[PDB]
Amino acid sequence: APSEFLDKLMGKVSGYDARIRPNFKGPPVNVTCNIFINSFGSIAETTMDYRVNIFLRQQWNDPRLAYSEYPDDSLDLDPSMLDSIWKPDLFFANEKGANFHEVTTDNKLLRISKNGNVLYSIRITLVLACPMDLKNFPMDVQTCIMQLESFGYTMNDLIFEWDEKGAVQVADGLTLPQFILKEEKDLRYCTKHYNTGKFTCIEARFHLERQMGYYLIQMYIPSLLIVILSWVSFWINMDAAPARVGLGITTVLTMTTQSSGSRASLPKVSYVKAIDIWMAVCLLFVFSALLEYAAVNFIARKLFISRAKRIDTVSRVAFPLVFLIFNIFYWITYKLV
Amino acid sequence: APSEFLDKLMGKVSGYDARIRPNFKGPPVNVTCNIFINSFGSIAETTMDYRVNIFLRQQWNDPRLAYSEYPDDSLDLDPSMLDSIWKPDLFFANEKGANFHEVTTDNKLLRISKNGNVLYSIRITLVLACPMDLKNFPMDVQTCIMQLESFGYTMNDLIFEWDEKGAVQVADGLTLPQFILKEEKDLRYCTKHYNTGKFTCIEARFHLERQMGYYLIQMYIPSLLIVILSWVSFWINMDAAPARVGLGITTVLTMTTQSSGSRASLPKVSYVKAIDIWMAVCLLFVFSALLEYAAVNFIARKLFISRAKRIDTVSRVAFPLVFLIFNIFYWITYKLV
Amino acid sequence: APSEFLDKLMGKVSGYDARIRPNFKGPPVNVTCNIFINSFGSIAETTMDYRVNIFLRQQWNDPRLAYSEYPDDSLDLDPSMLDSIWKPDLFFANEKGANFHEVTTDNKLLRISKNGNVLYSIRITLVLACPMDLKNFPMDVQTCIMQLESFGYTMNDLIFEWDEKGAVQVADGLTLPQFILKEEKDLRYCTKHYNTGKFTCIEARFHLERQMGYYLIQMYIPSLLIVILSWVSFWINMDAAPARVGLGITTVLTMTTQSSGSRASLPKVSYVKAIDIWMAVCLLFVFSALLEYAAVNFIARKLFISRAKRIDTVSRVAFPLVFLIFNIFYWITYKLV
Amino acid sequence: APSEFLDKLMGKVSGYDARIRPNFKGPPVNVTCNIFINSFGSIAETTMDYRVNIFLRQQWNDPRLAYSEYPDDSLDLDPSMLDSIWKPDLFFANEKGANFHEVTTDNKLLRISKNGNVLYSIRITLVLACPMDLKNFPMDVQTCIMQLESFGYTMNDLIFEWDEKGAVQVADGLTLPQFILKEEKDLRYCTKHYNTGKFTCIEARFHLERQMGYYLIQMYIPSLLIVILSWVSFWINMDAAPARVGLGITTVLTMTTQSSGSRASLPKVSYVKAIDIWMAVCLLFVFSALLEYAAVNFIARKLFISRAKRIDTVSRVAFPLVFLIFNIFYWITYKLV
Amino acid sequence: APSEFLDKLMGKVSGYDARIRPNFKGPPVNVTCNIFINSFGSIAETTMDYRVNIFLRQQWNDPRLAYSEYPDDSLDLDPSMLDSIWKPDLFFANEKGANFHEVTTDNKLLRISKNGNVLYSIRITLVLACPMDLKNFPMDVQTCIMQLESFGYTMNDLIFEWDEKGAVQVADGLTLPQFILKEEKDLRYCTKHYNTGKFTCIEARFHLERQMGYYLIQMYIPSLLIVILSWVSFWINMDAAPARVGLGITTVLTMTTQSSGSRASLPKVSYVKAIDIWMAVCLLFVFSALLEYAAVNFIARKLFISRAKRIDTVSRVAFPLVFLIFNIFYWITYKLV
Ligand SMILES: O=C1C[C@@H]2OCC=C3CN4CC[C@]56c7ccccc7N1[C@H]5[C@H]2[C@H]3C[C@H]46
Ligand SMILES: O=C1C[C@@H]2OCC=C3CN4CC[C@]56c7ccccc7N1[C@H]5[C@H]2[C@H]3C[C@H]46
Ligand SMILES: O=C1C[C@@H]2OCC=C3CN4CC[C@]56c7ccccc7N1[C@H]5[C@H]2[C@H]3C[C@H]46
Ligand SMILES: O=C1C[C@@H]2OCC=C3CN4CC[C@]56c7ccccc7N1[C@H]5[C@H]2[C@H]3C[C@H]46
Ligand SMILES: O=C1C[C@@H]2OCC=C3CN4CC[C@]56c7ccccc7N1[C@H]5[C@H]2[C@H]3C[C@H]46
Repeated sequence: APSEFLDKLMGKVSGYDARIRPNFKGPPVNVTCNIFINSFGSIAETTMDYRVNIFLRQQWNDPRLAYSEYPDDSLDLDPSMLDSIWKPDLFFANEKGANFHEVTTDNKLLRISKNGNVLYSIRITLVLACPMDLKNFPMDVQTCIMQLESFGYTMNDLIFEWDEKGAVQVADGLTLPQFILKEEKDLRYCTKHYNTGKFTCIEARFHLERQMGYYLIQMYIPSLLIVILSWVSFWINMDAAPARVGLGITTVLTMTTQSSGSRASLPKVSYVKAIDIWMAVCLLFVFSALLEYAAVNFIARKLFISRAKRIDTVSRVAFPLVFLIFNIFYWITYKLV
Repeated sequence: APSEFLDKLMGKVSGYDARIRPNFKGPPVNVTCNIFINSFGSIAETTMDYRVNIFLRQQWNDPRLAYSEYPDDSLDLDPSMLDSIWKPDLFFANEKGANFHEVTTDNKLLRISKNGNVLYSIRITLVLACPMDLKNFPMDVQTCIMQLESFGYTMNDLIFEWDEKGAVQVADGLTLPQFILKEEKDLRYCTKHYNTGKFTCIEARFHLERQMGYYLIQMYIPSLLIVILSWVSFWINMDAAPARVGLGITTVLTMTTQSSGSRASLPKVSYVKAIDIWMAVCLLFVFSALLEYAAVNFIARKLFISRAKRIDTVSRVAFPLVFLIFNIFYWITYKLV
Repeated sequence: APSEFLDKLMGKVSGYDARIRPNFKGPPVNVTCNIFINSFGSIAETTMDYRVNIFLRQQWNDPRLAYSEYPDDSLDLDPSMLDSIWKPDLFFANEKGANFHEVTTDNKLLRISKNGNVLYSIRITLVLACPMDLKNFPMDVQTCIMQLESFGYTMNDLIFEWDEKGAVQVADGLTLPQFILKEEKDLRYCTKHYNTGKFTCIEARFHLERQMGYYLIQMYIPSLLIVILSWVSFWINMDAAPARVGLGITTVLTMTTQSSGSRASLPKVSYVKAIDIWMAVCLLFVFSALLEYAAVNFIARKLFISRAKRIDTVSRVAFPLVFLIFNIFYWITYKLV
Repeated sequence: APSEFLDKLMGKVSGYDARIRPNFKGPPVNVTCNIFINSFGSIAETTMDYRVNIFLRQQWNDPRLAYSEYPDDSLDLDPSMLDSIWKPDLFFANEKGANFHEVTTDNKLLRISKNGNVLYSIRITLVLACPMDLKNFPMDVQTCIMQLESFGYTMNDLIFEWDEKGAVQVADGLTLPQFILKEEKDLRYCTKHYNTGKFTCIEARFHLERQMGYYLIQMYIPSLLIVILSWVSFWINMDAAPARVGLGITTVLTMTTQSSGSRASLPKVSYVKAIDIWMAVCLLFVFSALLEYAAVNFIARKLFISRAKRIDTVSRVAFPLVFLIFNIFYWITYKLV
Repeated sequence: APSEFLDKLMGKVSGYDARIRPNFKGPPVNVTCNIFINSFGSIAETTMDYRVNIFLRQQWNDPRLAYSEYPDDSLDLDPSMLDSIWKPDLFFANEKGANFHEVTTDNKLLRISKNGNVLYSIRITLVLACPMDLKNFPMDVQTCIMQLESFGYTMNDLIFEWDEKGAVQVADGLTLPQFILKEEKDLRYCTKHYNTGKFTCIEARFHLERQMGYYLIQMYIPSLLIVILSWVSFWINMDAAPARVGLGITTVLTMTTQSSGSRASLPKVSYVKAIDIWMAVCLLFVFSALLEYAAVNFIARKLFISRAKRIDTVSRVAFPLVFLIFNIFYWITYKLV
């Protein structure tokens, strides 16, 4: 019974057009649409994108196609009969690629309300492209934009607008592997201005903060500690080279293999990033040990001895102070601010 | 003969609706469904998901469409004629993507029993998304949820419920590469509460225990052993630096390259994980050797000698005791408890 | 001419059923099927599977559909008209996923013989899942099962059986990258017993022997050689530490970086595997050098000297003998036996 | 109303041919086409290609099919009715593979203007193959060609030509991970000459400059610094070997592990590339230290001492001067020029 | 006009069979086919295959379907009407998988000449499987076979044969990343002999020479140089161990980390390959240094001194001579010959 009464409305009986939008040659069609996101994942420095599947929930009413006569409330049509009725034409502007889910039954759901309101929900997996600045890598804060624009309909034809309450809803417990998702989700309108006209889009923004913990423990601390070891090598006797020169050289080598391993494990990028800066500077002080101490060892070979001891006290004071001033600038620079 | 008698029931002859569920404007439809899983694989820290193909076995009876007249028992229809009859609309809630198998013949099998019972079995490969906490990596225990929910039908429309005997059945000898599958499989109901209503889902839970063996042998033991070597470096003569300072520096370098290699082979994660904690702490004691011994070497340059020997005995007692207390806390912390 | 005479047989003219098998309500249908495999590849520890494309050759005769009237011998129908005639419903039980080849023309070939014999050959690429035990990795022998089962037809309905001569035929010169394929191919029947009944399957088994050569040369020999170097470090003077202690420490460090590199290049597995055992044990003796020699160095600081020399001779005898007994157990354990 | 009036024009009513182009047996059809590119990504040394999705905007007018009678301006037909009208047949010549986006609604948009002008815009993701010469890797400048050619229509049949204003338009803020996109985009005609005839193509060229920063900091500076350390090892006493020979040997080892790590992180290529040249040469000087110093150490064992000191001064002058001349040649060679 | 006149020929009007080949019950059909290859890429040791897209150009004439009446020369039919006419059934024998390009318009082009000649060109991307012997890796020469065979038609039914002039044509400037393509392309017939009969195939062969440059510079030279360093360690004083034993031990360690890094970067193979042989042998001499020098150091502890000096001169002469004889055998062995 509801099938045939549906066939009268959406079929060649009477009349209707899948081609023609509601209110043709009239006021512009509103689509109030809200999304419920199932998952984030695979956020890669490489392809410069993340992958997400959402439940896209669109609502719009056409004056046409509303019975008000028939006993049942709302209505439901089969995913195959989905073509018969006009749907708002929507793409995401920034995805590389997307797909429906056909698993088991088809995931396209549609309901036509008594009053003529239409609820159209589809489940879509899609890969969106987000621009990423790793300029500060460990202290990094990434912003993720998901923007939904109409395709081939100007402001005059239709408008996209968010739901008042719970427009974009994150399914809880996503626990993304490399990032934490900031609870605050900032959504706002966007407008496309082209030669052909003005087109709607709605832009959603998710703030993803990179958690630096693993990098703090695996990368920073060992290197810093090695630097302390070189500082202790500055304390070494004003006579013996091979254990002292040794301390410095060992310091250099350990620093180098550390930087090598970290350079293997980090994301591949050709622009200078924060962690790389830090590794490099640490390596620089590690060298500076053997620089000042080779200066001491060469000047050693009365006045020269006093200059060597003054260079020794000067080293002892300067290394921790310089590295402290440097830390003070660095951390405050990249973290917040 | 069974084809045409099938065409009477499922065809436009008499009447039937693929659109309309059984018992429309009536009592809610039960689907008793049980799954037989063929394989687990590719459980990745990266995409935060695993891949599995199952035989999904659904059973429900419609009062309509039951002959009882025809000589043959049950019936079978071709996978192409599958559309004619109503099927319960089901997705998995947590998969990123899924597909049917069309290989050789189509894998959708359907039988319509004499009494009007319907057995619908399909073979589906699908990638399900499981949240993973590697917070304790080596001692890790992962939980895997597979949840089957109806799409577009409220509690009033239909109910999903497990089989009484052997609801979820693991095909034996899966032997997952990185994990062991706990024989206990815990399944239970779940209920979706949304603005539109209450929807059914059935939730299956597989416990996967990570086996820590390879990490115990390749990562822990060498590092620990190196620590013992530094302990032996504490025994070294109270005079000679370069072999002793040498022992310490070598200890540091070996520790660092070990941590580097392990940092390459482990799964990539930006939050601090157990194995990383352990590596780091070991590296810390490795340093502490050269710290205490540089304290000794500097204080060495009557009372100072006694303080050096007391620092030597204190080192000999403290290092094994501190590392023992630490192990005692650590292992009990992450393993079970 | 053969097209229309084909249309009489397989068409609505006269009668036939794609739905209904041959000999319905009668004796069970034999399908004699043999496969010719084109390629093996991508055998991964990771996904626990290999990829193979085969020519699947099925033969069965239906009493129906046999002309015997028409002049031409056999017959051929277009891949699109393939649906008209009944085909035996077959899946592979263990694949994750599979596909036809549509490249250029369609690869489904079918011939209907004069006597009523049917030859149906299709080209299929598919990814089969094989359980792998790397418990012994270098000396490893893998077994690969390809099993073909009927889908939705009990023993009463049909039977699968191999060809008498050349049932499974390997296309020569496959030269798999990491494995060698044992010429002996062992195929045998298998029977599925389920609540619904008994179903046929034919199981093919390929023995793949892993060739250990690259691991013998790149991993074992250097490590073993390093162990010999430590043995030579046992010969070192009973006086001087830094070159001797040095020899030992260097031995340890080289061993560690070797184990690290090998730990990067090997397949990722969380259960203890043979090569890992071996690496670890070697590292253990490498340590044992510095253990016994630190015992000597500490006991050195009349009777103590004699105990040191006795520990020296004891070391010289024990290390090669212990490592020899160990090799004797190990190699015989994992290789064959 | 516009649907049926569209059906008169593009339908069997009156006449039209999807098969037959405009102006058949007449003047050649112009297609003015401009592209707006959404994203670049995944530019891999490996597959020798990049991935891009564009909005392809084609414009051509057919004398046929232009109403001029009907009140509405332009027109729009559904993506399914797209086949009815003739479209210019276009491939990209260099892609490995490509696809449409079907997500939500179909992304093919078409408008038929009153005058008979046709605007056809489609959204296409496609993977284009660009030849890459890494002969100079760090200082590298890559050129990316996107070429659009007609398929099966000679110069006599149709012509492709760019838009006058804003033919190829980059969507701002692409921020490709490993490269920077030069704002200058050079597009020009190309002509295919084959045995069958002459075919049109339009060729677009994007200049991508590789930014060498990360390689300057992570690879060059540490190595160079190590070289300086060996220079300082030339200053070492004319007597003592083990700290000096030590300095050299340590220099060699650090250099080697640096080259190893960099050899892991760089793109895999079997032809000699710039960064590799540089690493190798640095390693060569690092050796040259121990070469000249072993010459000194051997000649040391009156005149021989003077030759050793002269070799010492000669080393001190030559190493920085040779390495400076080398840098002067190298950097100017690969960067610009 | 040409559309309908095409419909007479290829349509049910008059008669024609897509099923039935030209000259049925007659002389065998020739297809002269030549390919123009667009790209090579992704040649992987792993999957044992390469990926290529070609323009496949087939030509054959059917006596049927030739008008000779109609004014226009040749003809063109739409890719959708491609089914109406018979096409030669062709697969590539060795591909794992393949696909058409549907991007923008369909890439299948067909022309039916006045005389009844048929030109059928299609653009196909496909992944072909080539057997690879890395037995000699750096000096490697790979051969790539592309073989095109008819599917389901015996020698009696049809024949495949190359074009006389320019049968296989490489699009210039392919510049494959790891290989160079030898300009000489050797194509020849191949014949399939099976139980069912004899089938045609045409086999094309591309010679790909691996360029060893990057391996010569990054792998060989550093190792060899290290060996020279050990040779220089043979010159070291007949008294002092720790710098000399040191030189040897350092030599060993650097060699080991070099072999480790190279073992990470090379393609993964379980059979012994040339570069591995070389690395191993070099490591062997590196050891042999400490072997002979430990022999000297132990025999040192009148006649014994003379034996030590004779072992010293013997070492100095033997190492370069043995390594030279070895190089002489090795390089000539793997390169050419
Ligand atoms: O003519 C154009 C080209 C232009 O390309 C950049 C991206 C676009 C996305 N939407 C949908 C198609 C478009 C549009 C709508 C109606 C007529 C012509 C037309 N377009 C594209 C246009 C923009 C904006 C708009
Ligand atoms: O209006 C909605 C949106 C909402 O999105 C979050 C996830 C959902 C999954 N199932 C199937 C679709 C839905 C539903 C059923 C019937 C009418 C409307 C409707 N939906 C979604 C809804 C939930 C729950 C339910
Ligand atoms: O009811 C079932 C479920 C069960 O699932 C595990 C795997 C199976 C594979 N084949 C094809 C489908 C099945 C079968 C045939 C006819 C009626 C019911 C039915 N099945 C599955 C069954 C097994 C065995 C058999
Ligand atoms: O006969 C051919 C083969 C040749 O192959 C190399 C690449 C080609 C791409 N376009 C489209 C097909 C082609 C063409 C057009 C009309 C008749 C025959 C024909 N072709 C190919 C040709 C070229 C150029 C042109
Ligand atoms: O009966 C067979 C099996 C056999 O399998 C190995 C590979 C083959 C490829 N081509 C196309 C199909 C085949 C063929 C043609 C006509 C009748 C039967 C038939 N086949 C396969 C055959 C070979 C050779 C040939």
